Amino acid sequence: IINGEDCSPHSQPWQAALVMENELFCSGVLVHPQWVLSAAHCFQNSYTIGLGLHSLEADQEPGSQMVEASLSVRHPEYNRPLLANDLMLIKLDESVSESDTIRSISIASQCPTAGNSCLVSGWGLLANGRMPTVLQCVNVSVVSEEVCSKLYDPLYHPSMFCAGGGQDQKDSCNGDSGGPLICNGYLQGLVSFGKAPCGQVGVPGVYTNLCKFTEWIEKTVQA
Amino acid sequence: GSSVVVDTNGQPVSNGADAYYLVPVSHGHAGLALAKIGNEAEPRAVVLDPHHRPGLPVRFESPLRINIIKESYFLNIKFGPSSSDSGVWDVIQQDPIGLAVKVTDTKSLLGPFKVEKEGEGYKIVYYPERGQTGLDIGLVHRNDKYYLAVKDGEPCVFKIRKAT
Ligand SMILES: [Cl-]
Repeated sequence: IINGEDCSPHSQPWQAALVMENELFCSGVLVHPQWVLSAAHCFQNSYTIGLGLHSLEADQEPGSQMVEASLSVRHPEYNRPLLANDLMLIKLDESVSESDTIRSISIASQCPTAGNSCLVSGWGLLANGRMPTVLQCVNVSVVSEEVCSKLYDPLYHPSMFCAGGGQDQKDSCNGDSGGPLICNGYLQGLVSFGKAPCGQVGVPGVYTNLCKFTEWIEKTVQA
Repeated sequence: GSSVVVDTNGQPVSNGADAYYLVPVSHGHAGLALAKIGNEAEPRAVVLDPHHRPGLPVRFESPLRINIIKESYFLNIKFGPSSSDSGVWDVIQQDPIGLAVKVTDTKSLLGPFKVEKEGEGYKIVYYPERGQTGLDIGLVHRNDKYYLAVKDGEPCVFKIRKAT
């Protein structure tokens, strides 16, 4: 998270960390007691998922849970076209109990509004290139479909929306993939991709447009 | 796709943030460098120089906001720092090499390369259309130099050493 700040501890209790040999590589979002939503490009044959975290040392985070998962379902149109439909559902090996620091979030059914101020959270790289110690948060503004398409055509697809790109250089960065973009108390997007290096003036990040997938999500979780 | 690209220490190769030496698994004495093809100007072709090691290090870049590289990702490969796009690899039809690896100063959002497991390490594979089939990167010998170039079926196999 470029040019954000430390989140209020446990203010984003749906945040999930995807870790590989105790190092984070992606986030996800608790959407159901047995299901985490993440970016399809974060796919692994099995996962260690951290819930209830602030620092990434679970040993030092009372109420945290490190849970195993092996089943994940990538959206069937993922990467047709390339970079599009970038969502997957991970089923946790066991249901998780909700608590003060672990909670599901609802998904927006309405598409994003240009100018809407929304919140992204994650443990990815900082402006200074280092990894932060605790969960970072930053506010970014949803960009018009016209500005999204001008910048990213021919890779823009309406499974995507853009946000950020201000003078303030606020943006997601590497390790923030799959984490939440929250608008008005709902989950509106997942961190997906952007121009590299991250934070460039006038180049917004791209987020999975979750309002297009509310039926696929409900069906996968219920089947 | 499953499989994560790893370095000689078994750790996942980072997305752009760290630089790595491409070390030939039976030519460890040789390093990546820049050479001319004949048309004077600056040297812009990528060669394996047998006398100068460990060579120019690379970064592997995906536009995905993940901090590791998977074998299924399309990448840019580049010389130099993250902040610069002066040393970005591309494959250019050029007599008498064939399809030569050359440095350029522009970059597509999706680069044309994948890094794929081969033998004891990895090969670089070129996908000019970003479709299902790609062409292995090998060596072509001319003018006393070994140029990186498309050599389908005859890849150059590297291990990936963190410049650390
Ligand atoms: Cl070694």
